[PDB]
Amino acid sequence: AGGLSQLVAYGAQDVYLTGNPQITFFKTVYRRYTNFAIESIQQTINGS
Amino acid sequence: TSFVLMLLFTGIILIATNELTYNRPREIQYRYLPRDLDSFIRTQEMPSAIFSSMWDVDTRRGG
Repeated sequence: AGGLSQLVAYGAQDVYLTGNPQITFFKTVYRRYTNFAIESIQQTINGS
Repeated sequence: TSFVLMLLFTGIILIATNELTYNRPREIQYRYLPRDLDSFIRTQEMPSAIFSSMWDVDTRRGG
């Protein structure tokens, strides 16, 4: 049975963990994103 | 007959009292619930539209 034995042997102690699910772990959510670019350059050093 | 008249008088008084106390209003407040999981997933924006701009043109150069 594998994962089905664990999945099926459900009890009261699980209600607090899986009842009325609020989240899904196998389908994530992406936050609003803005396009970025990075550049690395030299600065001038004033002095010896 | 007079007893009938007085009884009708007091009955009409109390009926008028009932009608005047009948019109008191009632108020409704809205309670907002979070969306269910399945409805949320069905409403969720596809990543192809949330951050498609990551390859729009560029950021160091215009279009």
